[PDB]
Amino acid sequence: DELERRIRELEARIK
Amino acid sequence: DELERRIRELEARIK
Amino acid sequence: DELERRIRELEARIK
Ligand SMILES: [Pb+2]
Repeated sequence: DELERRIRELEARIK
Repeated sequence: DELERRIRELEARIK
Repeated sequence: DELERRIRELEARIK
């Protein structure tokens, strides 16, 4: 969930 | 696998 | 570590 949380944050910004 | 897929999408959108 | 490194590169790139 830590890695997924960081991916979520990147997605929030980029996507 | 699912997280790799999402990382690939992010990378593609930067590249 | 491979996926974490790729996340780190994305985090660095958009900063
Ligand atoms: Pb890159």
